[PDB]
Amino acid sequence: LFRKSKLKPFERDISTEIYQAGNKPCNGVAGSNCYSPLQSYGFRPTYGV
Amino acid sequence: STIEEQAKTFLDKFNHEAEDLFYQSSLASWNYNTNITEENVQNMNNAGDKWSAFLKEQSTLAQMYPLQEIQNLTVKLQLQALQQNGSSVLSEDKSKRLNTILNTMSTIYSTGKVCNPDNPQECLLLEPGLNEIMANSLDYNERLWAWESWRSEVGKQLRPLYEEYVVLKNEMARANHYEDYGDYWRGDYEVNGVDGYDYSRGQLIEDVEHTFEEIKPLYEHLHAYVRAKLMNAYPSYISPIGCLPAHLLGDMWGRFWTNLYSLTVPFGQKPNIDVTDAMVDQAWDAQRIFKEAEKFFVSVGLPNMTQGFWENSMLTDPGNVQKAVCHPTAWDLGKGDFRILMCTKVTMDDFLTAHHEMGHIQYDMAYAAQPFLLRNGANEGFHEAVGEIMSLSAATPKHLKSIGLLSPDFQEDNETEINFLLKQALTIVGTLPFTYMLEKWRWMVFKGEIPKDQWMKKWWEMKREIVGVVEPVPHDETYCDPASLFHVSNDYSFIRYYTRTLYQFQFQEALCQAAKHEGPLHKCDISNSTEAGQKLFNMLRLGKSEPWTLALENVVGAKNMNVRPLLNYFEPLFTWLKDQNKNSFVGWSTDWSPYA
Ligand SMILES: *[C@@H]1O[C@H](CO)[C@@H](O[C@@H]2O[C@H](CO)[C@@H](O[C@@H]3O[C@H](CO[C@H]4O[C@H](CO)[C@@H](O)[C@H](O)[C@@H]4O)[C@@H](O)[C@H](O[C@H]4O[C@H](CO)[C@@H](O)[C@H](O)[C@@H]4O)[C@@H]3O)[C@H](O)[C@H]2NC(C)=O)[C@H](O)[C@H]1NC(C)=O
Ligand SMILES: *[C@@H]1O[C@H](CO)[C@@H](O[C@@H]2O[C@H](CO)[C@@H](O[C@@H]3O[C@H](CO)[C@@H](O)[C@H](O)[C@@H]3O)[C@H](O)[C@H]2NC(C)=O)[C@H](O)[C@H]1NC(C)=O
Ligand SMILES: *[C@@H]1O[C@H](CO)[C@@H](O[C@@H]2O[C@H](CO)[C@@H](O)[C@H](O)[C@H]2NC(C)=O)[C@H](O)[C@H]1NC(C)=O
Ligand SMILES: *[C@@H]1O[C@H](CO)[C@@H](O)[C@H](O)[C@H]1NC(C)=O
Ligand SMILES: *[C@@H]1O[C@H](CO)[C@@H](O)[C@H](O)[C@H]1NC(C)=O
Ligand SMILES: *[C@@H]1O[C@H](CO)[C@@H](O)[C@H](O)[C@H]1NC(C)=O
Repeated sequence: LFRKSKLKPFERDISTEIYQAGNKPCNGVAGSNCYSPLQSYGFRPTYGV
Repeated sequence: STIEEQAKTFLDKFNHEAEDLFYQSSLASWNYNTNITEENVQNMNNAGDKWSAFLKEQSTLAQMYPLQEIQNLTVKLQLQALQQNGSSVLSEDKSKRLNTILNTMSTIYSTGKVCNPDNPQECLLLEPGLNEIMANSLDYNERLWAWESWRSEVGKQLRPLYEEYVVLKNEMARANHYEDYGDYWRGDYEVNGVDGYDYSRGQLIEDVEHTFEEIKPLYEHLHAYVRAKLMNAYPSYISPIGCLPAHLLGDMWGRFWTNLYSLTVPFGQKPNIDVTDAMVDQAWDAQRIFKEAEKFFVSVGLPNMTQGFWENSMLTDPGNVQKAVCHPTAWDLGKGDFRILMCTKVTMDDFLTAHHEMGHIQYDMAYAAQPFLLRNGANEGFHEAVGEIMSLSAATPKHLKSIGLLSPDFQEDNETEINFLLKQALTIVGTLPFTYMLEKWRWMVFKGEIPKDQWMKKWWEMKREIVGVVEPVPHDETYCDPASLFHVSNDYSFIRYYTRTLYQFQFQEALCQAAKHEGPLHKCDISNSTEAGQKLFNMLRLGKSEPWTLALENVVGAKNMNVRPLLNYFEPLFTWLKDQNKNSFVGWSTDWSPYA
């Protein structure tokens, strides 16, 4: 969901670090302006097309 | 970086999480409404608790972004909604006390019951028996006693609660930057930050009163005609110049006058437009009615329904052990899931109701592309207005002829149109003075101009003044008559119905004019024209992004509500009523009192 920059063609990235958005350092913890970059989908049989 | 960029990232995280949590809560509500069981009650509570709790921390964390550093005019709206929709300023004891008062008010209204005089033998409830008696019974004593009995046993108990209730709501409002709870409710229509389209909270009071000044001549002529017909029913009780008794309006509170159509029929000899027998002869079922309703939507260019709606929505009463609430509803669970819940019978009313509920579904999908916090109508009135204009064109004789329910041999003349017009007037025109007064009275008490000891003296003074209805039995300050209403006892804003009525007629004239229609407005069909659908769809897809003043100008070319389209629709009825009021005095007298 969040990344510092874009991706070159035919590339992968598995790095999982706190995406810092604020000025102060995240220091490896979440919270204010410190969000985890990976977000999970949600799949249920009743979802629309 | 900057405030805008930092705020933008926060909304992205909130947008994805909110949709998942909202979906689970809505499904729990749907589950209980169809399968009434104790565990599903718990599922509603467990789902509701998490959704309510989630909106708390998000709003609290959203307070670290000041609103003066954002100039996009779209991030500001999303941030503003969170900071007011779940944020709490009252203390813990006051929060618990306020919730207890509201819970008590809702429970006592449902559990409130009155029953036969001087007899503790058998007792009944409001919906089963009281409504039927007020709707059909013609006994003066039975109607008068039931009107007095319910108010005494409901208002008096709720009177002390209301006095405590107004205290906390003002304290919460005064804790916020709004002047009072009355100003808190009026803030929905406020539009700020856009030049040439700004709207102020105080301007609403001026416009509402201004519109009611132009509708006064129409209402009094209807009141004069209705009073004259009531003379033929109850000769002795009613005076030719006084106000009508409050217990003879066909319902419990006089909100609607539809129950008086049989008594006040203009021409009872003429046949009525009824297709209930025709539908039975053609063997129409629940699926056929909804397919017919869907077809009408396609002919104007709007997309029709998906497979998820047909498979999931229930359109018939399950019966047996499975008991469900049969009140029609338009459910929007989000994430591409749309369902409709209603118990359907083979009647014209359900045929018209099918169009009415489908209109809300179409509006929901139009703004599906908007962010989570902008998936709503521009104000509290637009959503209701959209679902009503489609029923206006679904009842036209032309539409029935095209479908085939109405025989082509049917003819139209003087009396078919006049009878149809009077049926609509008794429902729409009658409630408007009642609607404007009730919202007004709640404004002064929240403002504090009317002291508690003079709530009832001021209440009945305006009843004889504006509505022109006098109470049949005097009431002291012990009663709480306004609390006897559902909306007042449940803390719901009531001005939305006044603005909705004006909006629907502005929309219909714009669509009929766009469809190049000619003739009387009340005979208008928009089925075939694809230009009307395209223009309407432009406003629907906007959502909450644009101010409602700008949205209205894109449809009717005006920045404010107007009453002229409403008068033109009822213009043919207006002239005839003047003819029938030649020998009848126009205007009620506030001096008369039925109880000597
Ligand atoms: C901020 O927080 C508030 C809650 O505090 C949220 O506000 C709610 O918003 C919803 C969405 O509009 C409101 O729901 C509406 O309630 C009306 C009240 O009806 C009551 O009575 C009927 C019986 O007459 C019951 O069936 C019903 O369940 C209610 O108990 C409904 O009448 C409305 O339905 C209308 O639209 C449908 C189409 O969808 C039509 O079919 C109906 O006929 C009707 O015209 C509607 O469901 C709710 O009332 C609001 N709460 C309060 C307290 O006002 C906000 O959503 C939230 N802000 C966010 C999340 O951004
Ligand atoms: C206020 O903020 C919103 C949200 O960031 C801005 O909306 C953004 O508008 C731009 C273009 O106006 C969109 O870029 C487009 O992206 C699509 C792919 O989604 C691409 O195909 C287009 O070619 C174009 O690049 C952007 O997506 C959109 N953001 C969102 C979340 O929808 C808006 O422009 C801002 N207001 C002002 C006045 O700048
Ligand atoms: C919109 O067009 C449709 C089809 O072009 C019309 O449907 C016909 O209506 C006539 C009545 O004038 C019937 O005799 C036909 O049997 C209908 N045919 C079909 C296939 O539906 C429809 O009537 C038009 N809309 C309006 C309001 O007249
Ligand atoms: C309703 O709830 C009961 C009890 O949880 C469950 O057994 C049943 O499958 C549910 N659905 C229907 C349609 O009864
Ligand atoms: C409307 O729905 C029907 C299915 O009943 C489908 O055949 C048709 O293509 C739909 N119309 C549009 C415009 O998608
Ligand atoms: C009835 O319609 C005819 C049209 O020929 C008109 O002359 C007459 O004035 C109408 N009467 C009423 C009461 O509307």
